[PDB]
Amino acid sequence: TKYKSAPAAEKK
Amino acid sequence: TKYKSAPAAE
Amino acid sequence: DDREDLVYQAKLAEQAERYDEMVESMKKVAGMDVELTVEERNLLSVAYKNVIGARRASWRIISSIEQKEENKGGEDKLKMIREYRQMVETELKLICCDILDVLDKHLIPAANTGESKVFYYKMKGDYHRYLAEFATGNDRKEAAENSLVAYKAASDIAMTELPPTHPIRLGLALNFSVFYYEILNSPDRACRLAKAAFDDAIAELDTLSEESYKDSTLIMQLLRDNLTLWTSDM
Amino acid sequence: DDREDLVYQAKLAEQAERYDEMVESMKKVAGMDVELTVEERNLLSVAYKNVIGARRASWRIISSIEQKEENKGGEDKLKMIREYRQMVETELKLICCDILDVLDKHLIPAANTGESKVFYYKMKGDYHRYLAEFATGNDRKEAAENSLVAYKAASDIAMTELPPTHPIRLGLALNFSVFYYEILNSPDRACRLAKAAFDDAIAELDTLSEESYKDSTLIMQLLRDNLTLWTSD
Ligand SMILES: [Br-]
Ligand code: NA
Repeated sequence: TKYKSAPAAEKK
Repeated sequence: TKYKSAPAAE
Repeated sequence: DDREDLVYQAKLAEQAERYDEMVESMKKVAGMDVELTVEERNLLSVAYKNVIGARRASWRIISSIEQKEENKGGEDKLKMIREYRQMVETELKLICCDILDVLDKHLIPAANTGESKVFYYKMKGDYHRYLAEFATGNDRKEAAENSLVAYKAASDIAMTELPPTHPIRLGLALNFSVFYYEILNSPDRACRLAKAAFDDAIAELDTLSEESYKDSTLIMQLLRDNLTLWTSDM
Repeated sequence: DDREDLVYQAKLAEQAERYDEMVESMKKVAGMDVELTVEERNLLSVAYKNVIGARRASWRIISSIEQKEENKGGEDKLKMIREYRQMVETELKLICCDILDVLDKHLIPAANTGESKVFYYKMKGDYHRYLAEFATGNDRKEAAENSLVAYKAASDIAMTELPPTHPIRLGLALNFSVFYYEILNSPDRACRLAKAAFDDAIAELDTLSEESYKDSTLIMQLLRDNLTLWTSD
């Protein structure tokens, strides 16, 4: 089981 | 402008 | 200007999706020893995240193939699977230790602002967790200890310095909750910390800035989505 | 087993999406005199397509960033972008010159079956076309002529040997039509060819096998999607 972690912040 | 070409077989 | 040139090369590398060149350009900027701007902190993270991500995605795939051919009993193949995993594992070890060192040497000592201090102590925790994922036994236990004291240090600062609507604090919570669930196999804790960070945010959702809006809402979505899956299995 | 051991390493590399390691594994199997089976041929194509594909995407994005920064007039940046583009162009040259070399030296001679011969001649045109993309002046025209004689050779064989429904022939027709459009700036031919290859398939849709069904219908759908796009604003 893989669970979503903190993603890549949007530009600005 | 880029267009779809022959993809690698499944 | 030599610093600005490197940041530009990293951006070209990002859109080109050549993330190896991205870490290198942004590694030189970290070594510069000046505290990174919010743009530079993001670029460094996006760079080292993609490069470590790619290797992990592979590790999980070949790991599942190892479990498949474990049952098939094809001993001749099982040897190659392990050799391929141990090849990918050494790479995960290198990339993690690369960023953990430059964090400890340049970034963490330099970082004075509450936000920066948290961002890095979180980052340290993440790459110690990534070491723990593939690590085996007393190797894993050391990586878990390192991971927790990093997140704990990040959390103790985040509690006073940052508000609960702040993307960095929520992101920390999510990763620290994922840490508890996967590494420490303590779902009761993972669900408390997730539900805590979430409920604290919605309480003061009226304070959330339009700038940080999209970043934090997605992180909150990923909290409540993980909370749903973890509670339904109990 | 030496070749079977390599094929498996390539298959692991495919699923792991480590395509740099896939070309190497399948490069050694190609270096061996013995003709590659349909599986092995596919694994090679997959491997070398992904490795070049990645650079081609990178080239097109930086090439479009250059285009933007031309208008801005940032001379300091334009030098940094041009130098980065060149770095990728050299990579696209090396990887193209690899597959073309191992095609001419090992595979094209070894290839004795009609199906193999077309696939390797098609493959040659494709990687001389990819050269022709970022190529300039005389270098481009030479890459185009190399691609045409390759595609023309493949086409001459495909007409008699393979049926119109076969995925390898439809794939050639599709790649040859893209060539006439992008490289040779002959769009009225590109469409004429893509449609011809489509009509010849649907005429003999009964002949098509349930095995090679999905592969062909997908390429048939792409041919049509292109034909629509080239004939509507
Ligand atoms: Br044109
Ligand atoms: Na298109």
